[PDB]
Amino acid sequence: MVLSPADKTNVKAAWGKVGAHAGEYGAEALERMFLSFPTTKTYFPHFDLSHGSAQVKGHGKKVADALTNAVAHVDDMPNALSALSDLHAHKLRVDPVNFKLLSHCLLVTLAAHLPAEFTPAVHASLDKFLASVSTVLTSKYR
Amino acid sequence: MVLSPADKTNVKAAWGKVGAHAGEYGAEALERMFLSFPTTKTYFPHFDLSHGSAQVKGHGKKVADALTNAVAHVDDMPNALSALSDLHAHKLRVDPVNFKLLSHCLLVTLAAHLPAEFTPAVHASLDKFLASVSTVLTSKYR
Amino acid sequence: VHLTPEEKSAVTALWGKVNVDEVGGEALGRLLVVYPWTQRFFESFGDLSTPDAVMGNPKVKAHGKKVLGAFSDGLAHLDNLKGTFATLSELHCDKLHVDPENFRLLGNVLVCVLAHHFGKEFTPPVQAAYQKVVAGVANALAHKYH
Amino acid sequence: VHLTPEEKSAVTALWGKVNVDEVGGEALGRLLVVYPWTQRFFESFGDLSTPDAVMGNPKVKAHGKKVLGAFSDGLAHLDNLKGTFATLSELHCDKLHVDPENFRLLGNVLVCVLAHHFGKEFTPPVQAAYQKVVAGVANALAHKYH
Ligand code: HEM
Ligand code: HEM
Ligand code: HEM
Ligand code: HEM
Repeated sequence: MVLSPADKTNVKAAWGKVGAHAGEYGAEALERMFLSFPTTKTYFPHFDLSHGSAQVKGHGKKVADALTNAVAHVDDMPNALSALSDLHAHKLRVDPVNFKLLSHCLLVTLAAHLPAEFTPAVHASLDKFLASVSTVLTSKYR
Repeated sequence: MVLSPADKTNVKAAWGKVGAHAGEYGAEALERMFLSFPTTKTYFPHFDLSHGSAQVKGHGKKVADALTNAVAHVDDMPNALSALSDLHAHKLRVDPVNFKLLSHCLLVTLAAHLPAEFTPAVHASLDKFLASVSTVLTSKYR
Repeated sequence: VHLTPEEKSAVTALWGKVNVDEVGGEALGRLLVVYPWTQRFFESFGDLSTPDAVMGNPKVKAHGKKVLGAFSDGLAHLDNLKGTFATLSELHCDKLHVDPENFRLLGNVLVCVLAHHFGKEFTPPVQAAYQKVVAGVANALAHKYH
Repeated sequence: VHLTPEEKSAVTALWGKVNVDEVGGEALGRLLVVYPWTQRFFESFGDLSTPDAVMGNPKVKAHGKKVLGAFSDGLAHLDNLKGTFATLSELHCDKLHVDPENFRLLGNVLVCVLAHHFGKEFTPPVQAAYQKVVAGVANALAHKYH
């Protein structure tokens, strides 16, 4: 797939609004995933997954920054997430199915926090954006 | 999803051996698919899906031929399959999930007919190749 | 579905605040906008040319009320969904030819809509409860496919 | 699972000809080769660097035999897969931390291997019966996840 210019405009607008809450939204998305899709917990046996744990808060922040980086370099994601792409492919080795679950929980979080901005068109653009990030992150798996 | 030179070599070699039987294997893959994953039948309400149906055999040949064309243009798949991407995206509108099911059935078909050639390395290359074809076919969905 | 008493009450409690017709129209419109391939069943509905046209189409809105009203009635039978949706499952398979993946898409779009509608009240545990319900309904609807 | 008498006999008939040791080894080896991320559970197994390395690895062949032998056991209890696998379900979740999606990939690779091994005898109807079995097994193993 590919993002149209209109998609990039919607993402930039919505993400811009997240602004300084990116890390807090990042943490909430993870908590929503662990609760809704418990099988994702299999990748975090080394974490205190208790609500508000610093590990989750910290991880939520690293996830948010990476999304910020991709929004910023929306026209050259492969290059922007290169490092993350290697990490997931060669070390973490998270089954590709899990990316769709996190993407869903990130969309739900954004929805819950952006009443004005979460229109059908933006919703569509964000979904596509999350799918693209997911594709870039799993692109070096095999 | 990048096809290395060895992947390309593997695919051309295996498809090479399919040769004349491509259409027969295409029909067999469809049959396997309809029996194993009945939900896929929802896209062919207009077909006689019985064993030996000429419609399935006819459709099987069209699929197999498209695959042959993909192998031939393995370096330029998007352009080679352009009309097929348009078709699936804008008219047929087959849910992307289904592509994985046909791909699996094609692999099972190849396995059952190419004992010698279906090594673990070739199996991996073919799986990557069918995932690339699927990606191309769904690239214009949204 | 296996929902603890707590989960059941959380589902029931939010649902009581839902304008079924409204959310129905919204959820169905958003499905057709976010996953355009789903428009394949709706060519008789008219103009689905843009998000605005989809969201504003009276046919989409009508079909949404119909779909969500059925969903809504199902909420009363959390313990017997397969039973409750058996006839509809057969209908969707035999006459309508609807790939059950569409039920899963709609369930995810429905959760996003509730999230958008309820904001902060749609907590992680309330989401989890709704996820089990939407998966349960999708499963119940796909049950009679053959 | 729900198997017709003909599906049950097809499953049973083919399985009597399977050398579990040999097929188990092949199935697990092909899993690690085709979906290399699955190697993350087998860091202590040695060299999994090449297909040849993976396929002749004795720890792979050994483990493969264990897995299919346990799989063979559920074939005997097709009517109670969850009950048969409950203990191993809890083990894989709680101690092993294996994402259940891996059970699904193994199921698919196993089908490929039976087709490779049996050729023409692995007909469309036989495959279909096996696809229901492997899905049942994967489901039985993910059952106690929490
Ligand atoms: C939108 C998709 C994702 C993004 C942007 C993302 C990003 C990141 C980042 C930035 C890191 C930290 C890198 C470092 O510290 O060097 C990381 C690590 C990690 N991610 Fe991913 N990730 C995503 C999806 C997933 C999914 C779906 C899972 C599993 C369900 C996952 C599991 C992990 C784990 C286990 C770690 C290491 C945790 C630790 O030990 O700190 N990731 N990811
Ligand atoms: C590797 C994947 C696939 C390839 C290469 C492929 C290729 C093709 C080709 C060559 C045609 C004929 C176009 C024409 O009529 O000119 C076609 C049509 C069609 N395909 Fe796909 N296809 C693939 C996957 C699928 C899947 C997974 C489904 C649904 C389960 C599907 C459903 C259909 C349908 C319903 C038609 C129209 C059939 C008719 O009415 O004659 N396709 N495809
Ligand atoms: C919660 C999930 C769903 C429920 C409860 C549901 C329920 C219903 C009901 C109650 C009807 C009317 C049946 C009748 O005419 O007696 C119906 C019809 C129909 N539904 Fe479903 N539905 C669901 C999901 C879907 C989805 C996702 C699609 C397609 C993307 C779909 C496509 C249709 C179509 C095309 C009809 C026929 C409409 C007509 O003839 O006017 N449904 N559904
Ligand atoms: C058909 C599905 C499967 C069955 C029936 C099965 C069964 C078993 C059994 C019987 C054991 C031995 C427990 C013991 O004696 O300690 C085991 C261990 C194990 N399994 Fe599973 N297994 C299945 C699938 C998988 C998959 C797909 C993976 C990951 C790719 C996996 C990863 C493991 C690991 C890492 C161990 C521990 C090996 C060790 O002791 O180091 N299993 N499994």
